[PDB]
Amino acid sequence: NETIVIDIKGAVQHPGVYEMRTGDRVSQAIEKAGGTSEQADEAQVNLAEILQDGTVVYIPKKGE
Amino acid sequence: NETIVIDIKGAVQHPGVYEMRTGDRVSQAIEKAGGTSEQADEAQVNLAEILQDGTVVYIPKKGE
Repeated sequence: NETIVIDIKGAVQHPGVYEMRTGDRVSQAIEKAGGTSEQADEAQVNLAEILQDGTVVYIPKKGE
Repeated sequence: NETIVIDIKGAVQHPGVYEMRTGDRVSQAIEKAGGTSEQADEAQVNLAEILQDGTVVYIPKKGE
């Protein structure tokens, strides 16, 4: 199969575990998770990294 | 398939994640992102580097 699961913790509206398509990107996970939280610092996160399976996508908070 | 996705952080008008054609250039990403910000320093960035997939394109600010 060509589906994937991802753990989306950090500064997002609905952190949790989501199922993505095999070739998706971090920017898609954040959208899948409702969207970014108003305390997030996306500058140090690569939003076009290919999502690997059974991995974490942490969205840092400003000042971390 | 022959498309690509790119992270455009830095001094641009619309930073974010954009989809480029496989053989595009940094000068094209900047234009796709609305254009340079009025605080950008184009001297320290190579504007015809081949865009690689799932990578960041940081546009420094003057004085960085």
